[PDB]
Amino acid sequence: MDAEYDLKFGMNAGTSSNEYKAAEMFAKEVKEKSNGKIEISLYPSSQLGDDRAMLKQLKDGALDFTFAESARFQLFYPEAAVFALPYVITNYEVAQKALHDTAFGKDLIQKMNKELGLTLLSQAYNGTRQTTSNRAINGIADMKGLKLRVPNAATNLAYAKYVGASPTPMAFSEVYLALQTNSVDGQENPLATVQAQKFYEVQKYLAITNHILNDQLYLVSSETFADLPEDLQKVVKKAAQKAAEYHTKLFVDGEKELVTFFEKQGVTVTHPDLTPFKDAMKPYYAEFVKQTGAKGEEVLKQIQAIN
Ligand SMILES: CC(=O)N[C@H]1[C@H]([C@H](O)[C@H](O)CO)O[C@](O)(C(=O)O)C[C@@H]1O
Repeated sequence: MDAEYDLKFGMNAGTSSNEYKAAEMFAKEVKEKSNGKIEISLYPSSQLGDDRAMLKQLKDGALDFTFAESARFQLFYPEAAVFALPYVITNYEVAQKALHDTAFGKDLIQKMNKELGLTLLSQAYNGTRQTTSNRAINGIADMKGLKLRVPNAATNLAYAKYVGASPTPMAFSEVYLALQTNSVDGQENPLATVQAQKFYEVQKYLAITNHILNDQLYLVSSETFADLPEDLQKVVKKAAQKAAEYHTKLFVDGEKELVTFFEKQGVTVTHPDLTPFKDAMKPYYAEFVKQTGAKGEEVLKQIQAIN
């Protein structure tokens, strides 16, 4: 009657987040549908490290499940930065097809398993990133000199650089206190994350910059997964796909309602003209291609071929 597999799921997201809620549904489904044989415990709030660290732990066996964006694999395969080049992926359906229907995406999935020890269970939408700050962003000119926190990720650094801001990389866990103490001026994250982390308590302004679309991959250690029998492998996979659908809904539904939530909290929302933002990224696309060469040019081609 005790569990036969005691598995662990680590995440940066906190206990108020859509990601945690969907992870909870995943653990419930797996426990139910395995008839008790699998129990998944959750380790949120970066208590095990950030997402780079948890990825390594899945490879080493010490952690069984985690989340990652397609774009995070730019750390290992630099052309994979295409997923997060600002304004390139314009909606979630493209993000699905970029990963699953392109030669490059399909090859990335195989390398994740053979080289990184990761098996992909499902993909979700994790929102489109927006920009909060302690002063109004009425146009790109207001970004100049803004001390903008970004995650430890080259594409986020590059958004900040190319719009004129002063980037400050730092881990997710440290942002609330950095905004509270105004050691940084702003940050950038999907709207649902601004809510979950209560960044609206320490940011008076929100700008709809739509600059980077985030997905979320449900990952399992390939070692852990291969040790499960085939019928429990199917359980885990079906549970991951159900959870991912719920995960996407949480974020889609929130993007219809969260701007007015923040206005009720007294945040001032702006909708700057995005053509100068998009223009400001054209040099960055040029530099991506210079750095990644033939490979980067081909992934950009495969992604443009998606309607
Ligand atoms: C799966 C995951 O860990 N996502 C985290 C991402 C990625 O680390 C980053 O976008 C680079 O891929 O950054 C955050 O948005 C952030 O620190 O602001 C928190 C979010 O939980």
